[PDB]
Amino acid sequence: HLPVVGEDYVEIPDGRPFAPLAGKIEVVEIFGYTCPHCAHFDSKLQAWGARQAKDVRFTLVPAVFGGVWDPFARAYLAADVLGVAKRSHTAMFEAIHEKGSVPIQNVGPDELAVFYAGYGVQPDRFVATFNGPEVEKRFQAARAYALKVRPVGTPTIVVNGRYMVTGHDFEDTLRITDYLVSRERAASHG
Repeated sequence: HLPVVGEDYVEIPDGRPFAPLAGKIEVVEIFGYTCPHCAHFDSKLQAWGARQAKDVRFTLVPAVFGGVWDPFARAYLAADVLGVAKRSHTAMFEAIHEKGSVPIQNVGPDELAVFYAGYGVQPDRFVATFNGPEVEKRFQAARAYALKVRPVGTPTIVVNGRYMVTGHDFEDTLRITDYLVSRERAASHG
């Protein structure tokens, strides 16, 4: 069936995209590294991302959900600022969920710096970035976006800051996203 509001997605009141659209259809995944669903979804999601037309802006937004989520949100953002998020993303999920080489509980900048040291990031630079203003800015933006979006858990797909997918499984999630992306695209033609 075609996705139905309240079953397959919900509309975010006064929703605003994570970044200005500028002709684009924004598809955000709110994820956490600590989330095993996110870990499991990522390969399917990345493949989907690579399949999209150029008018799709696919953006990861880490879940700033408090507790254990926050260090990893900050980890992601620091990695991204440092240009090593994309190359380390799967590895970070694997480190947490498969290898157990990065702990969820009480993880800090020194476990994280060691991790990113593997991607050519100087540990002092990792720490400076992790503790720094650019990351804090992005962290607040991610937090604000989660407050606006109001996801229940992760992964959560959000189209144009307006439609939050509520899929039953990864494939359904992507199918509903496809529907919403196509619908935004059609809406752009008038």
